[PDB]
Amino acid sequence: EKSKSSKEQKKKQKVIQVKEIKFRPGTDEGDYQVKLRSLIRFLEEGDKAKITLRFRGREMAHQQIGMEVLNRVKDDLQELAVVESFPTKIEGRQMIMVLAPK
Amino acid sequence: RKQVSDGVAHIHASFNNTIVTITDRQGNALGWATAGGSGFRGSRKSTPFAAQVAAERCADAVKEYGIKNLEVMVKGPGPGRESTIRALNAAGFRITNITDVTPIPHXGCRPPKKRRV
Amino acid sequence: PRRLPDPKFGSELLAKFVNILMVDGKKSTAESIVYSALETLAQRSGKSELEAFEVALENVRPTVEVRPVRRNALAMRWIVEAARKRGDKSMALRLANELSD
Amino acid sequence: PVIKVRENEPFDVALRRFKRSCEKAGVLAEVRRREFYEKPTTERKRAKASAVKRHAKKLARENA
RNA sequence: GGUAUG
RNA sequence: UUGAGUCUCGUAGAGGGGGGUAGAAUUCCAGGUGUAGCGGUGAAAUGCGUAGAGAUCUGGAGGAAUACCGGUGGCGAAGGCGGCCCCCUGGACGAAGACUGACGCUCAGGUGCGAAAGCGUGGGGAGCAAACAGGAUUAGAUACCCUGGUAGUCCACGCCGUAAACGAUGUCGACUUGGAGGUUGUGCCGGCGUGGCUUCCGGAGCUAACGCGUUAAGUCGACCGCCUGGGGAGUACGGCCGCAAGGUUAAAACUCAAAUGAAUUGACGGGGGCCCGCACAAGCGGUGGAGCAUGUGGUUUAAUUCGAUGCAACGCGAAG
RNA sequence: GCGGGGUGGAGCAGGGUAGCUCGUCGGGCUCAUAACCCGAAGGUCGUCGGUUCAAAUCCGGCCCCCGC
Ligand SMILES: NC(=O)OC[C@@H](O)C[C@H](NC(=O)[C@H]1NCCC[C@H]1O)C(=O)N[C@@H](Cc1c[nH]cn1)C(=O)N[C@H](C(=O)O)[C@H](O)c1c[nH]c(Cl)n1
Ligand SMILES: [K+]
Ligand SMILES: [K+]
Ligand SMILES: [K+]
Ligand SMILES: [K+]
Ligand SMILES: [K+]
Ligand SMILES: [Mg+2]
Ligand SMILES: [Mg+2]
Ligand SMILES: [Mg+2]
Ligand SMILES: [Mg+2]
Ligand SMILES: [Mg+2]
Ligand SMILES: [Mg+2]
Ligand SMILES: [Mg+2]
Ligand SMILES: [Mg+2]
Ligand SMILES: [Mg+2]
Ligand SMILES: [Mg+2]
Ligand SMILES: [Mg+2]
Ligand SMILES: [Mg+2]
Repeated sequence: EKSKSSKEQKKKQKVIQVKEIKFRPGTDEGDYQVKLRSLIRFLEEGDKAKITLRFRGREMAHQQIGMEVLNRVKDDLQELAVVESFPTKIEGRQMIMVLAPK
Repeated sequence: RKQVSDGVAHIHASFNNTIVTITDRQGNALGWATAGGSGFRGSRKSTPFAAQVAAERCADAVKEYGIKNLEVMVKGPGPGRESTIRALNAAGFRITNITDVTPIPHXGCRPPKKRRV
Repeated sequence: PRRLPDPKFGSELLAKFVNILMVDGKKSTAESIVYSALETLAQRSGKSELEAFEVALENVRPTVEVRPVRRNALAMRWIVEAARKRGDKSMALRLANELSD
Repeated sequence: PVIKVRENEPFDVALRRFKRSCEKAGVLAEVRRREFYEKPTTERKRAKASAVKRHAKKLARENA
């Protein structure tokens, strides 16, 4: 039945998707700011953000460079975000902090 | 109810869907059935077979009016142009005139832009 | 690519059937199973052993259109496959029971 | 394409006549060309390439 | 049938 | 009087401006019939529909554009120009004459025309649709795709003055083998000529080559425009023009040793065409799970000797 | 003060009848990487029972915990 319509109105409840910005150990200020902007938006518009850093070949040997990038994001997106997850180990070659709308 | 001796089968055969509608000779609706309402969904609707089924259910809707003659009025480039009328004749209507409507502008309005795919 | 009668009944269709049933070259092992199965079949049906075998094939034989050589090839393959799945104790009786069904 | 089924004709024969009436009249080709907008430069370009092809086939029919 | 990148 | 004009008669043409009008179609509105879907995609969803949609039929309203004819057909200086009819109007061409008597050609500056977008003011607004809104897709998707949708697209008047405004080929004149077509005159007796415009091929010649080739990019003459390595840059500054957007005229420092054209051989293509191989398909049996053998990586070690590493290292050098 | 909820590491589904997402690890695919594909490990589900044939489920307590 047009019953359906009920759902259409029900479906005017809402929904959060997680959006994935991948950073790399040495991304530069310009692109950081672009991706940072993307996240601000993502978050302010009610969404989560799986922020991934993706070491490639030998870069996996200076994981501590990576962690500093994540820590910079956390510290910029501070008043907008709370940090569901942080990583410590480097499973695979990744570090997959998940931020959520404060 | 009324009995109708001779009817008209309007076949709106679009690219995505087929609508079969039996009317009176003056275009008063007696019964209708679509490929979308024939348990086909999405691009399943846009097959000749889904139109064939839609024709049969349309025939079943207008059994009570007691129609034996139909005039066909097919319209559009739809995949289910010929499959409808074949299945209409299989229902046991004597098909008289078989006729292509299909609105063609003599110029008319500017069409939508080409899909870049 | 880009470019023998069975010795007990004279039917090559059963000679094929032995070959489909056969594993690891063991043709005499296969022959015994099938013949044992056909006599069993006949005792619980009451024909010459080919007629019951052929009626059993008719129910399995699949009709894109299958052509009649592939048809009997598929039927026999499906019979053997169906027979080997079952929980009857020997293959002879598995085959006899599957042919009956 | 108006096809009255004449005095005692089969359906399959009658359907062949209807489909052929549409094929000659040019209905499916006409609807498809009017589906999306073609701007005049594209129309003219298409018409030129056809004319080149048609003519070039005649010069391939000739010299042979 | 169509994903990018060395 | 041979260049250039005028006159007489006729011909073809979407040449221009104005007005009227026809049929088809989309949308919308009002009704009738009717009943649960419609619409859309790669797949969906947004959207629309029981306040009755979509479909079908009748009537009405409004705007925009003119199927077929339609053609490497026609016309125009170029931009461009396509229903039909009338009114006003420009050019071209042919036939015979008659007439004027070099009145010509080109043209810096100047003047006008000049697609689309855009701008101003006032109308109009069906369809379409920058922006935008929502729905998807995706690593992201400020896109391509879907549903909507505003400016605009239309009209009047004014402005803008640019486009791959291209034949990427300035205008005018003369001369220089051929072939096959198209379109439009005309003479003579379908044929035989003879003019205009136009398409394709090709000779000499020309050209870096590609190609051009009596419609020259050939052979010559008149006059104009323009170029002088790439980037910086059609930018800055100044002037002029514009309501604005911007246009036009137009450098330099600096830096590079190239940038570039055509063609050749490969290779490559989510270009096309034709083939083959247990390549796929059809089968039959395996590997991947288990235990164990064996090699390798890794890790460990005092040492786990060295070598082999996609196919083409890994029961390989090592047949112990 | 008043509530919500405490569910594999992650967070979120779920009167009995525990997943889903992303981690987490390994594999497959590729010349290689991401993408893609498969498998496994992770809970006993806040706690405490009562109570229900059923305890994530029901009912209360308690631990709460943040929102407030
Ligand atoms: N999004 C991103 O970052 O990556 C995803 C992108 O690479 C997907 C990829 N997309 C395409 O080629 C585009 N072609 C133009 C039309 C739109 C779209 O289709 C693609 O695979 N398409 C599929 C359809 C699809 C989208 N997402 C998942 N599947 C497709 O069928 N593409 C067709 C093709 O590749 O030939 C074609 O382009 C098409 C038909 N219909 C549509 Cl829509 N696209
Ligand atoms: K002068
Ligand atoms: K609008
Ligand atoms: K050459
Ligand atoms: K200036
Ligand atoms: K220089
Ligand atoms: Mg012209
Ligand atoms: Mg032009
Ligand atoms: Mg001049
Ligand atoms: Mg304009
Ligand atoms: Mg205006
Ligand atoms: Mg639209
Ligand atoms: Mg759109
Ligand atoms: Mg210019
Ligand atoms: Mg030029
Ligand atoms: Mg030539
Ligand atoms: Mg030259
Ligand atoms: Mg300038």
